[PDB]
Amino acid sequence: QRVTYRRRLAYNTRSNRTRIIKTPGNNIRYLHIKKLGTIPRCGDTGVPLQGIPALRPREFARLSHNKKTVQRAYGGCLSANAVKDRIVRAFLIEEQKIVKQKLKQ
Amino acid sequence: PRQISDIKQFLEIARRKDATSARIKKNTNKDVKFKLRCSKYLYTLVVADAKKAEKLRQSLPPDLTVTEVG
Amino acid sequence: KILKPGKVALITRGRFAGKKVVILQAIDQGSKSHPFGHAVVAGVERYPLKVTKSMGAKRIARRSRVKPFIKVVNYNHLMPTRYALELDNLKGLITADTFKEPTQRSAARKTVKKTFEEKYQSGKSAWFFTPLRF
Amino acid sequence: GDTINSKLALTMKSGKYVLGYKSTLKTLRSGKAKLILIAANAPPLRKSELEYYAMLSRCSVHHYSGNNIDLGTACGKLFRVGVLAVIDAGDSDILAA
RNA sequence: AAUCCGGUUAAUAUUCCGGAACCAGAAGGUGGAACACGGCAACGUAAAUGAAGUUGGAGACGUCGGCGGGAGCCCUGGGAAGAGUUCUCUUUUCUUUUUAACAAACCACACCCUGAAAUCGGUUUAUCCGGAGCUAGGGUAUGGUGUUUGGAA
Repeated sequence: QRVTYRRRLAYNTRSNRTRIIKTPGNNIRYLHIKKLGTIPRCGDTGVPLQGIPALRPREFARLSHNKKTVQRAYGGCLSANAVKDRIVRAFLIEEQKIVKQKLKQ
Repeated sequence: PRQISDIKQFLEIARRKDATSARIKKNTNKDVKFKLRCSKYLYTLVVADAKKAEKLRQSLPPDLTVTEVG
Repeated sequence: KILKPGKVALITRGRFAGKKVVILQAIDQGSKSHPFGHAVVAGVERYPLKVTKSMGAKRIARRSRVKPFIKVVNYNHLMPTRYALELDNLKGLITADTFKEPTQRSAARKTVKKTFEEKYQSGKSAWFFTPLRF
Repeated sequence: GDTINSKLALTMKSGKYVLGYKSTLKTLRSGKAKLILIAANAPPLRKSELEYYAMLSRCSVHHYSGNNIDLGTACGKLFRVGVLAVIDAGDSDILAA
């Protein structure tokens, strides 16, 4: 059969997103399902992170710290390649810093 | 609703003061479904043997309200 | 020849990423459980804090306390460095039995932590003891 | 220049060489890499990474004028090579050059 | 930030009823937890101190095309119930045959480890990947998914 919106809001938009169900009473209805979550992304290079769920921030607040972080330095905010990039940079330019300071002294 | 498989834990949820009522269901496959109503979750236990169905029934504390086939 | 016992290196990945460790033993020849250039190295998971004279003795000891961690790392995953620390205690104390037995591993970690604390008190290997910012 | 390219071709034809970054890093760690060539178009981070390992392992480092494609064409392979190492020069005398 | 199913009225239903869940805030009690560990690693756990200060991400986003998946509708076989047809042939014709939110476990695009490739290999419907590591093997994570159950007959 033919269904109607559950809410009083017509005009299917970015927030008026619906899904068909078959009820236990053999009736077809809409459930206004919500916008899907997106995994947070890397600030260093932009690739989305790995190992953490795709959610909206409000149900991020319900997650646990260990479901949230990646157990490493700069984790949860930088990716594996990003944290690799920081540490190799950290090493090579202090090598460069110490060699030039030996040159000047 | 949580599905509980370990018998003893279902006993210890029943002994917990949060438990209010338990339901006994007889299915067509001769499985009995012990459905314990708790505050947040409905814990269900499916035991296949009819006699473990019975020695479970009175091992439930008498204060808890058991209910026949719902 | 670049990898020898007592050579200080840095870890590139894992939980202890960007951490300075000392190569206790080299197994570059390979092993059944470790079929690569795995080297057992003990590093510091919590670098010692800045000790203040005005601070109490207990606070200074807590700040100087270093929690070590001994683990195997790949040659590719390890970054060699110029500095080297010839720790007598952290030389040959790591073996297959130490890695397998948990109690032996805990005892080895405690011994390594004690050696690191003694080195910090003596003021040796300052570069290795000081954490490196990324 | 041209003599270096000719020596590199002779080394690739006779001696042992690894035209790969991971292979060169392994050779540098083992200390068997006498000489290494780094493409000009290679990223500065990778170039410095190879330079630090070369200095630690006491290995000669030469910066090729051409890019990765030019280095691959000089090596004769069908794919561009950003870095290469020559463990043995064979008949070539590129170790001195 | 957060609700679904069934029923109820002459007139109200995601609001009332019965059942089953979710979110936010607030304090405590009991038990377990001890400035924690195990995995070389892609990580993981019931816990796994964080005063100030510093920092980033999600939220936070255009348009077209193809591909594959799912859900509902449509088509359809076997079976079951009811109704129509009949001397004849028709195991016929028509109607009905349902499983919500919410939970639990299990369960492949990206990454890593071993590996070091050309004899160039893998490989998209639509030739891209690779000396910035190939094929292969083994893991890692987002797991609408369905694989069963709860709800729930």
